Amino acid sequence: KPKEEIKIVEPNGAEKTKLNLNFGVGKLNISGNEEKLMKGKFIYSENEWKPEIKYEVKDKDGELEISQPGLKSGNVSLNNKRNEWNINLNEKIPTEIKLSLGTGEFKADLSKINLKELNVGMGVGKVDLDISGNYKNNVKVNIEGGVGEATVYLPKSIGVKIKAEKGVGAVNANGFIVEGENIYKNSQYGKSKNSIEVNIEAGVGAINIKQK
Ligand SMILES: [Ca+2]
Repeated sequence: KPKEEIKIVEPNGAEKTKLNLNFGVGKLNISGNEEKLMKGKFIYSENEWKPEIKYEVKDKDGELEISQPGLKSGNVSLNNKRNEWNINLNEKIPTEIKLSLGTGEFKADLSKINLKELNVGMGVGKVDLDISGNYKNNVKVNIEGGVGEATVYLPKSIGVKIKAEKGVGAVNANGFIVEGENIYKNSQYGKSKNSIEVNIEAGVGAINIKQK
């Protein structure tokens, strides 16, 4: 039986959330649908993977950090082990998210979050992100992957521009306007007051961009 834990964070004066996640291996799932700042359920089969949470409010910014203890490691055998983080985030508070993911699968619905910035690094694995919200300010998204696939869902209603670069692999961007070298946009870009600027880099793997 793996360990299971719930963690709940109240804002305690924060007016912005800065979420910083360091995740070595496994499955990370993020959504909205939380009343407090964040609620998470963490499942881990190895005691060494026990997540470490730090939260402080500095000058109205709630700095929330969640880290899987590094295994500096030689080998880890993954069969029959489990490491899963399932996180629910507040939908109203202005939010920046930074993720460093070693290996595994990252899935996030951020369409209901008051998102300002997202930075994702992934070593080996998959990223699937719904950032198709009607955001009420400009949004900056940076995604960088080593080996694996990244899929991003973007809104039709606000302007989007994506710079998508791969080493070896394909950019699948049907229904987007193609601009010169590695730039993709929707029809709203340049027209809506608000926009999402997206940079996506993949070493080896596919980049799939879709409107939703
Ligand atoms: Ca870099």
